[PDB]
This record gives sequence, structure tokens and C-alpha cells, in this order.
Amino acid sequence: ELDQLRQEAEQLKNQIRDARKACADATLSQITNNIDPVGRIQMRTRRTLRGHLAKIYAMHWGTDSRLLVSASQDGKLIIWDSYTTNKVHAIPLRSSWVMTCAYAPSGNYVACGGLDNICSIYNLKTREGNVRVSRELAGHTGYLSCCRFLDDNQIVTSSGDTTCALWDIETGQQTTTFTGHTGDVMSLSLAPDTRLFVSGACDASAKLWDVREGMCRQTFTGHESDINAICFFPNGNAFATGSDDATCRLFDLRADQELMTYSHDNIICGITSVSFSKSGRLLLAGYDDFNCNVWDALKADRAGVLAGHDNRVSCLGVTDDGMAVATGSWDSFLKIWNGSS
Amino acid sequence: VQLVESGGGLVQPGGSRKLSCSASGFAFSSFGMHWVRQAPEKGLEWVAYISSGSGTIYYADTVKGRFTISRDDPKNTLFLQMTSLRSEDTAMYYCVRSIYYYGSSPFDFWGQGTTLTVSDIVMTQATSSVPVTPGESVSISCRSSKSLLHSNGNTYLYWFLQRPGQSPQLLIYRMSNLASGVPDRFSGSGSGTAFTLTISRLEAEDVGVYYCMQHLEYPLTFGAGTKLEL
Amino acid sequence: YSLEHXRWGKPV
Amino acid sequence: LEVSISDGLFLSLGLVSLVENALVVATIAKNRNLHSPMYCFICCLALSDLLVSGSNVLETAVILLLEAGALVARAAVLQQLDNVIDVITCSSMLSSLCFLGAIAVDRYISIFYALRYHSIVTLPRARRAVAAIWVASVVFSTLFIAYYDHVAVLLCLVVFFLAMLVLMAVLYVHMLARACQHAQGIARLHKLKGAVTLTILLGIFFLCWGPFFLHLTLIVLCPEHPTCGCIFKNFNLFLALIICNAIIDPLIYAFHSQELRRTLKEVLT
Amino acid sequence: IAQARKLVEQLKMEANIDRIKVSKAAADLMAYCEAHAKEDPLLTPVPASENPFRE
Amino acid sequence: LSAEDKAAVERSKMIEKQLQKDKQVYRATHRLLLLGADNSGKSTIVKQMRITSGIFETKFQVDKVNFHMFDVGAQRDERRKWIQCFNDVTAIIFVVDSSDYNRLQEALNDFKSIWNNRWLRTISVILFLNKQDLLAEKVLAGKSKIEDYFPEFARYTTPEDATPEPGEDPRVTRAKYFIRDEFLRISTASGDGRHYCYPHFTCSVDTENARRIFNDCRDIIQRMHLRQYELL
Ligand SMILES: [Ca+2]
Repeated sequence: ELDQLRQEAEQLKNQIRDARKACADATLSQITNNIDPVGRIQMRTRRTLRGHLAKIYAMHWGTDSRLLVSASQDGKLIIWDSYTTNKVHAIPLRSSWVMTCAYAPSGNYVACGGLDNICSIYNLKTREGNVRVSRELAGHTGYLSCCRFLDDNQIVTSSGDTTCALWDIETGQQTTTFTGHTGDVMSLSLAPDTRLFVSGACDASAKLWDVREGMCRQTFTGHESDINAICFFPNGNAFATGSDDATCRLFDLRADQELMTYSHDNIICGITSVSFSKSGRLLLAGYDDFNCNVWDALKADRAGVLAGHDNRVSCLGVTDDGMAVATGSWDSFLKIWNGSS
Repeated sequence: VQLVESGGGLVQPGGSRKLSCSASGFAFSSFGMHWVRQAPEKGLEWVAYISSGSGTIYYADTVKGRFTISRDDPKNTLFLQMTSLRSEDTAMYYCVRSIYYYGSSPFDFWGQGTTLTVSDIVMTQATSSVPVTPGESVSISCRSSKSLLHSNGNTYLYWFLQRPGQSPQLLIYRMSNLASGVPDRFSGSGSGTAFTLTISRLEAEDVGVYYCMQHLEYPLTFGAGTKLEL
Repeated sequence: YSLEHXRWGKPV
Repeated sequence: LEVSISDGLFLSLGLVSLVENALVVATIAKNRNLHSPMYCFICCLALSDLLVSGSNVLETAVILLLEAGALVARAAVLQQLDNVIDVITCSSMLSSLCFLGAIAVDRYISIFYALRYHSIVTLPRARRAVAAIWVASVVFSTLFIAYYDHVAVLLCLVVFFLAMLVLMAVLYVHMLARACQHAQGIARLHKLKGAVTLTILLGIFFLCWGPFFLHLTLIVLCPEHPTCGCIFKNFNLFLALIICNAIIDPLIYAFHSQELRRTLKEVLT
Repeated sequence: IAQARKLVEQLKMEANIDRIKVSKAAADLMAYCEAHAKEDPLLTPVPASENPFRE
Repeated sequence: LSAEDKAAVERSKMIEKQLQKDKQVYRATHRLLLLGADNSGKSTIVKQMRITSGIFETKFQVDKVNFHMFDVGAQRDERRKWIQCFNDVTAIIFVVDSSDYNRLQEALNDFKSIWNNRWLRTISVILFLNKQDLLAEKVLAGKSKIEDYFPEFARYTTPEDATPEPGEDPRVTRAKYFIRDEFLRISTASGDGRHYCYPHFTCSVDTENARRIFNDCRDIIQRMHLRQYELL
């Protein structure tokens, strides 16, 4: 009967907690207590991109690290050349309320979706020269919150329907549905190997999914509110998570638990987006407060702040070359930052 | 994609003729458009350019006072109103689309051409012809009087192949970058001042005249072309 | 000559 | 009666004012939510108040240097210096007074054409109106300072002030009629501040600008009556009140904005 | 009920997964940071001549 | 700049021209969020105004003012994340099935949830107490009565400024304005006056509802600008 299963659930949760406490021999704060402080990272807005018309909800970098997709409530995707600030493409969306976009590792495609509960795959490199919808992925039964390409033909796609799905773009069908979540899946990050991904949800949990085996490899539950944001550490064996509670937390896959919690009492508002730098040494977190703070990911102290935005910083991204962090906000502007010594 | 040029035939010297080109199946308004002409035995020569939205218009000095290029985007039709035509304007005139954004391949599609009979950086291709065999790993040299490596890092040498009964076709846009449709049997390399196309295994579809072209600055000159003879 | 603050500060 | 406004007071008020209005302009420049026709007109008002305060400052500095003799200069070069600083002052007055009207008109359209507001008022049209105001205002202020001995100039100034008065009156009292109608609807659903706000807007308007145009009216209509002589002796009080406009209008129009105040905090940090 | 049997099986899986100690995890992240520090332009700002956004 | 950079900046300028045109479209368009449970008949309101997809954009126009009304639907039963998008809509329209008393309580709690939400603290709610005909019919039949569900309807008696329709019975007036007052108590409770609730009684036979929403948005924007001007 049900009571036996609910009890064995409690027992197995206790077993998991005991194994984690057994592994918790030392904190990251202790092991990194003697590593050098990174010091103040006075990043500067090298470019402001001014073309969007409403609240920007998402951006994603190309692997080329200069092209930059950006989605806004206006129902546009703009492809930006970050270097020149040029608008490479402006894509009229079939729905205004886009909430995620992705740029394919090839840059042949950009994905976006939102309250349409549909991801439109847009072919950037048509012979007809206009950008057009390559596929219109449907099967999600709720809003579409994040998507990331694995390949020109595969996209992983989280939804408020509490599921993530892997899609075969050439056939428009879900090749795997990930269904252990119990709340709106808000955030999604592919491992650099693309064989694993983490997805964070409003059940305050992050889950690690095997893309091809199809099952929850393990589950992370340290947060107190909705995990708005998630990002793998570039080693691919830890990931950061940003919540409605003002903390972000770094979970190690192999230690199966929080290494570190990034929080400061001056910060009382939700984290909106999270990205690591190429070394993983910086964790960059966007906030409801219009700042995005830079954290020492090892020591957990506020190495800096990017303060130029006039509204909620909705999305962060570091280039794959690491040369810059882009930052979109609800003020419709998209700022690219680096220091220059 | 089907650029189809119309007009042409004979004219008397001093005459006037309006060439046109219907764009058919592509987003014509978003492309810049070029006219390029080929004299009956000679290499390509850029004629005119009109941007998307007609903002930029540029001409070669051989036509600058004489030809006017215009476009009707609602009709998806390009025009070249020629005036004061002269014997040196006798050519096949190719309409050539171009699109300019990071990573774009301009000059990627060429129309069938219309023949008209009237009754700068220098690109040097010192090989007027090379005799070649199937499977041979032939290379085509090109040289420039100005370094085509711009401070933005691009090296603006394009390579075109005109097969004996066809329009030109883009092979390489920046000196490294192969066009989206073309065999990787082709490759390009260069120093900004001197350049090679390479064809690691020839086949009969590679027979033709190979034109290098600079897109560093207008007037956008082509080379004399290297013929490959099988 | 006199230079005064503003203008029209005194009649005629 | 004579309120003997010192040159030190013109310097103090004009410096304070150009400081404050420059803060207003920096705060609008830095915050792109304030790149909107409302705050465009508020920025142009702050610029006109900056230019008027700075022109009074520059004129006060020149006259202090002449009173000290730290500058010695011929009559002609000082007459033309006076002409130039007076043109900057008069143009920035006419422009400030126009931008007070333009803010009133923008606010009025934002209420009574609320749904069509962003069709009727746009940054294109805002920048056109701003340019026409400054350009027309340099035209007019040059004509006024060239023909300053002609009473038609003083009457044009007074009549312009009165047209702005009857305008802003019609306007803000219609906005207050609709405010009362809203207050009634609120009262009906739910089961004074507008009057206070109009008393501050139109009172600081009339009580700071109006002394100067009353002065011009008496210079035309009453050049020689001793009570008009008493008013003429207070002309420095009247310019210092116009600088009190340049002080208070930031407070009335700009720093009522919460997003401006937030940007002002980050500009001052 | 099938959903609770699935939840039990999933917790059984999470229980059975192998884990390394947090000290080794922390050491591996710190080592990755140290081994990639100079390769990170946001951590260690590249010269202004070298920066892709200046000069 | 290279010739290709010159052409790419030309392209960016041309896209900026198009984005400026869309800025004209987008600021002339007023966005509305059409909330309400499945009983509310909000789909009938959509249909009568127009004469697995997660959102439906109902475009309509009154006196040359364009309105886009987003009937969000096929979403999951937690709204608390996607309502963050509709910050900076001109209004939320919240259709209530006035007839469905047992679901009227969850409609009230859902109204409280919208009104109190930190992201909606400034977004006015146009209540459409729909199916007012079915409500009239139910009350005139008398088989089950508000008193079975809300005993305060003994204490409550008609407002002194209620304005019944000429054929409207006073007990229908009592039910109408009690439901209204129930919502207004929440609104007048938590509202700082940043945002207000505009209840309108309506039925399927209303052609007027476009005019209603036009007037309500006009009042919302007027109150908003007057609050900004400290005139209200
Ligand atoms: Ca003077």
C-alpha cells in the first residue's frame, strides 16, 4: 500500500542524506580558504546593444563568440555581431511572449520559444536568404522556459509542464521525455560533453539527466525557492543554481551535494540568470535588483558588480572564448562587458 | 533562386538600353545586387552595385556617368538603365546577388546573363591557362596590388568558377571559407597580398575559368581568370 | 557701457 | 522697498541651480528608461534652466570682475558681451517657459489622449518640438535684445507669458477636472493632492516668472510713476526668483520620478 | 500507485550512485580553475592591444 | 570600415528602421492579459470581441486604438512564473463565472493572488463578472442562494448608489453588488492606489465589451499618469 512507499521514500531520502553527510568531509570554504582572493573585477560595458523593443528575456552566444541571439517580448530575435554592434538578423516571431532562445553550436539555427509552448527552430543560413522556421516543435503542454542545442538536429527543451524533452528536429518529435520534475522547469544547462544536462525547477530541485539513457541520474535539493537559473561549471562535473531565494549554490555531481552557497545579506532578491567564466573561477549572477554580481566561485565572495542596467537583468552569457559577458535586461538593452587591465 | 536577366540583343553606338533581372525565389529586398559584365574573350568586370534599400549605389568608372542601376523590390526586379552605349560595353551582363553580414557569402548566386552587342586594386592571375588532368591536385595563384587583409581581420579575396557553358559560381568568399554548396575538394589560402586556390582532386566539373576578386574596396575588380583545360 | 543684470531693468 | 539682491546671491543661486540641472541632465542621459518624450521635455527644461542660471552666473562674474577692475575692457566689447549673455539668458527664459508649456501639453495629451499618447507624442516629434523651441527662441531673443528699446518687444514678452498662463491654466484645470472625476470613481468603487500640486506648479510658475513680466508691463505702461519705480528697484529680486524657478523646477518636474531619483543616487555615489 | 513506485525506484537509484568526497570535488574544481586561470579573459584581463573590444 | 562592414552597417540601419516601425506598432498596441478559470466563459468573450498552443493573441480595435488580448491557456495550473511576463501590460482582464458559487471562492482567492502579486502591484484588473444572465436565472429560480455560501449576504444590503437595470429585480442587484463588493474589499484592502479594480457586469450578448475595455484602459492610463504627476 501507498503508506509503505511513502515510508520507503522517506527512508531512501534519509539514506541519500547520510551518504552526502558522509562525503562532506570538508567544505570548499576550507579547501579554498588559502587560495588567493581574486580582488575587485572592474568590468566595463564595452558595447551596448540598443535595438530591442521590449523586455529581453534571453540571450545566447555563438561558439564563434561574437554572434549573439537575443529574445524579447517584442517578438523579435536579433542576431547581434557583438564586435561591431551590427544587427545581423532581426527575426519576426510568431508569438510575442518568447522566453528562451538558443544559438546552435554550428550557428545554422537559432531556437526560441515561450508561452506559445512551442519552440521555433529558425534556419539562419537559407539559400533564400530570409530567416525562416525550419521546425515548429509541439508536444509540450505548458510554456517553454529554456532550450539548448546539442546538435544541428537535437535540442533539449524544458517546460513549465514540469518536463524536459529531447527533440529530433528533422522529424519534429520528442525522442526522450524527462519527467521526474514536480514543478515548472525554469532553467537548463547542457554539460560541455552534451551527454548530461541539469535542469532546475520551481520544485526547488535541480536534476541531472542522461540525455541518451533517459533517466534521472541524480537529484539536488539544496535551494529554498525556485531555481530560476542553472549553469555547469566548465569542468562539466559541477553546476551552479540561481533561485528566487537570493542565493546561488554550486553542486558537484560526484559529491552529489552543495559545495558552496553564494549569498550576501545586502542581496534580498531573486537570481535571474547564472553563468560561469571560462575558468569557472568567476560565477556571474543576474538579479531582480538590476545588478549582476560577480562571485568568486571558489571562495564565495562578491568579486565585483556590473551595474549599468536600468531594469531586472534577465539573462547572462559568457562567450565560449571567455572574452566577454553579455547581459540582457527588462530595460530592452543588452550590454557586453570586459575588463582591459 | 533564379536570377533571370532580360534586355540585351543589339544596339547602335550612342544607344540606350534598360537591362532588367527578375529575382524569382529569394528575399530580393534584403540582398544587395551587383551587375558584372564579361567581354566576349576577356575576364569579368564589375559594373554597378545597389544596396538593399537602395541606400548605397556604386559604379565602375567605365560606366559611372553612363549607367544607372535601380531596383523595384515590390516587383523583385533589378534594373540597369544603360545610356550612351559604346563598343567597350559589349558583354554578357550577369546579375549577381549579394548579402552582407558577419559570415555572409556575397556574390553567392549569379544569373544566367543577358548578352548586349553594341554594333584601383589590380588582381593579377599570371596563368592565363593551366593544362590539367582528372584527380590532379591543381592550384590557382592570384596576386593583389594592395593587401586585401583589412584591419578587421577579413581577407577579401573571392574565387569564382565559370564553367564553359555557365555563369560564374562562388567557390571561396573569404580566402579560407568555402561556400555553402561547394565541394571541399576546393580550398583557399593566402597572405593578403598573394593567394592560391587549390583543387585537391580535379574532376570534369572543375573545368572552366577561375576568377579571383577583391572586395576590400570599390571598384571591386576581378582578375583576368585562369582557364583549366582538361 | 553700464552693463546691468538681465535687460529692461530700468525704464527707457 | 528694495530687496538688495547681491551679486554673491546671483552666484550662489545660479551655481546651485546649474549644478542641480546638470545632475538632472546626467541622470536622464544615464537612465534610458528616461529616454522618453516626457523626460525629453524635462531634460530640455533642465537645460534651459541651466543655461539661464549659467548666463546669470556669467553676467554676475563679468560684472564682479568689472566692479573689481580685474577686467578692464572697452565699452563696445562689453556692450556686445552684454548682448550675447542677454541673448543666452532671454533665449533660455523663453525656452524654459516654452518647455513648461510643452511639459503641460505632453501631460495633457497623456491624459485626454491617453490611448493614442505614444502615437501623438514621439521622440521624433519631441525632438522636433525641442529644436523648434530653441531655434525660434534664439531668433526671438536676438530680435528682442536687438530691439530692446522698442516696447513691442516687451509686450511680445508679456503676451507670451500670458499665453503660457492661459494655456497651462486651461490645461492643468482640465487635468484637475478629470482628476476629480477619477476621485469620484475611486470613491464609488472603494467605499486635494491635485490642488496642492497645481498650487505648487502654477504658483511657483506665476510667483517666480510673473514679477519679471509685471516689471516689463510697468516698463511699457508706467515708466515713471513712483510705485512703478519701487517695483523697478526690485528687478534683481525678480531675476533671483527666475533662478528660484531654475532651482525648483527640477524638484517639481524631474525628481518626482522614482527612476530619476534612483539614477540620481547612482550618479551621486 | 505507480508514481510512488517510480519515486521509490528513483530514490533507490540516487542512493546507490557512487560518490567522491567533497574534499576531492573541491580540489578538482580548484585545480581546474588554477589550470585554466590564464585562459580566462574575465578572470585575468587580457592586454588592451589583445582585447577584442578596444584599440 | 571595409565595404562589407559599410554594407553590414547599412543593413543594421535598415533593420533599425524596421524596428522603429514596429516600435510605432508596439506602442500604439495596448497589451491585455485575459485571465479566468475555464468556467468563466472568457473564450466566448474572445469570440464575441473577434467578430495545445499555450497562448492566443486576440487582436481587436476600438476608435483606431489597437488592443492585443492574450488569452493564456493550455498552461499548467500554477501561474506564478509566466505572470511575470505580463508586467507592463496595460490591464489584466479577469473573467469570473458569477454563477459558479463553489468556484467563486477560488476565483476570489485567485483575484487576491493577482492583486497582491509583487509583479502585479501596478497592473489594474478589469473584472468581467460574466454569465450575468445565468446568475440572474439562478437567483430568480432561487434553488440555491448566495446565503448557502456567504452568510455575510445577510448583513450586506444594497449600496445606496447601486443602479439596477429597469427590469432587474433588487435581489439580482444584491447578488451582483455583493460579488462586486467581495472583490472590491480585496482590492481596496491591499491597493496602495498604484492600481485599481474596474468591475463591469457583462454577458455573452455584450457587443459593448470592446467599448468597456477601451474606457477601462483609458481610465487606467489616466490614473497612472496622474499618479505620476501627483494629481491623483
Ligand atoms: Ca545684461
